[PDB]
Formats: sequence, structure tokens, C-alpha cells
Amino acid sequence: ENPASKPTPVQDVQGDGRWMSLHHRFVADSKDKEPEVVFIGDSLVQLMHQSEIWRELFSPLHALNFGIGGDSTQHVLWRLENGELEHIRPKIVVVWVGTNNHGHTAEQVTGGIKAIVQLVNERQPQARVVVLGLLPRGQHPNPLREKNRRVNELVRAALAGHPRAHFLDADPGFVHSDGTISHHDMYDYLHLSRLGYTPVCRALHSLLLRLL
Ligand SMILES: *[P@](C)(=O)O[C@@H](C)C(C)(C)C
Repeated sequence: ENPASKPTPVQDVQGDGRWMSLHHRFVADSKDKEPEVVFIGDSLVQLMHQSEIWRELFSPLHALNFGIGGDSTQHVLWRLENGELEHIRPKIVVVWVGTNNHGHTAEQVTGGIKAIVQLVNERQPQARVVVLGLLPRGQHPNPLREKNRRVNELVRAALAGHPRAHFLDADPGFVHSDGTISHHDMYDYLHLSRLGYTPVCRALHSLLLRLL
């Protein structure tokens, strides 16, 4: 099987049970709330909630943020199948995951993303699905930049004839002419600074407004 599309939780090898705690909180969120928009994915999704941009752009939309740092596609898939889509009927689900899929080919990662969209199409058939492209990373040109680009190309091709699945490239051009990414946009060449989130969230918020 494609390991990217075989649903599995993150095994606790540290001992504090943080991953399961987050999942359980999100499950409780879905049990208690009636969101119109559900965001799910990795640290890029999660930290969007920690910015002041969230309360100004996305809170008004009645949204839940189920991002978990370190998640790969198969982890998001497991979470969606194991409680996080229960007791809700969102209009839109936003998916952003795949940059952490180390050891998976771009094709496998694409397969994991397609599996996520399919599951959402089954459990929440009324919802439109928005998939964000994987952002570049690393200070200089490197294999992960090519990988994420290739995933974006493949995912975009997969979603193009899917008329309630929407591929969104939120990258305003973080990779400059000299091939570098500024630490002002990504403080560690992966996570987005407040300045980095600005054009990304603006792009997303715009799309969400059109669909909604
Ligand atoms: P995001 C891209 O999930 O950040 C990850 C790699 C951690 C630093 C492990 C949370």
C-alpha cells in the first residue's frame, strides 16, 4: 500500500500523549460546535490559529482549526476517519498537509492528499474541499523544494476536473530570484512568520469568501 494513504495515528514514543490529547480535543470540538469551515493539516494550519490573523479573517466564518504539528497525510486521514468529522456538517473543509511526508515520493504524497479529499467527499459530501499547495522550504534550492512543487503539480492535475475540490497555490513568491527564502517570511525556512502568513491567509480568505 501507499503509506501516505494508509490511515494511522502518530505512535507516542515520548510519553506525554500530546498527539492523542489534541485529536480528542478536536473530536470534542466537533461534538460541541457547528462550524461552517473546518481547517485540518499540519503545523502551518495549526499556527495560523495562533496568529491575530485568525481572529480577524477566519473566526467570523465559524471555523475550527484541527492542525497538528508534525502530521503527514496518513495522520490527517486517520483523524478525519476517527471522530473529527462527526456531529458536524461544514460547508467547506480546508486541507493543508504533505510537507512532512519524509520518505514518501511526491507521487505517494499526492495519493495521500487524494485519499483525504475522497474521505471528506464520502463523510461530508455537501462540503467543498480546498487543498492548499505545499510551500517551498529551506533557505536555498534543495530536493524538498522540487518534491513539494511536483506534489503541487500532480495534486492540481488530480483536482482540476473535480468541480467542488479547489486547489489553491497560496505562495506569493517566497523563493526570490537568488534562490533564497527570507527569514522574514519563514523564520526557520519552514514555518511562516506573521509577515509570511499575511499573503497566504489573504489568498485563502478570498477563496473562502467566493465559495461561501
Ligand atoms: P509543521 C511543517 O508540521 O512543523 C513540523 C515539521 C514540526 C516542527 C515537527 C511541528
